[PDB]
Amino acid sequence: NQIDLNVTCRYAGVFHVEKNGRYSISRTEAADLCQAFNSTLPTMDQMKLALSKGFETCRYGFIEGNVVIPRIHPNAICAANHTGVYILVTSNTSHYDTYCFNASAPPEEDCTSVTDLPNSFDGPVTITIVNRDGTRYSKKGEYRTHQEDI
Ligand SMILES: COC(=O)CCN1CCc2cccc(N)c2C1
Repeated sequence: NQIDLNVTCRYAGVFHVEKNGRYSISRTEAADLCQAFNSTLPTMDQMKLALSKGFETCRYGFIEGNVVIPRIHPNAICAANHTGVYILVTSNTSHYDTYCFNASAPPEEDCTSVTDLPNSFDGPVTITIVNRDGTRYSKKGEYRTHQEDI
């Protein structure tokens, strides 16, 4: 009963989270996951500011209202070579990564590790935060509030 959460640097408070390193988060689970980080789904405006500070990924993830990929550099295999906040238009499927927004983070790039999941609740799951530099933090808990997600 274990979940890995792979997290990025924060850019103007915005970061990316993947669950178990594969697209596997629903819209409801995404909201709950950000809540566990004392964060919210980003607005489009928040994501655009993050992009302007250096944020890009090669992964679809939820924001408020849409599923997006922030892109700075054109890459043929990431968002069909687009730059900017690329919006997913057409998909059959419902499970992606998520973005989250923490208002208390620094205003620009923060590439320090994440060392806490401050708002997880009591539960039986071993939840491990995995940073890109390999640094890990684990705790026993839960964050999913919808049964359909469990
Ligand atoms: C930003 O989305 C990605 O970089 C997907 C690739 N995964 C690769 C695996 C991994 C492991 C720990 C932390 C992070 N951020 C990642 C990112």
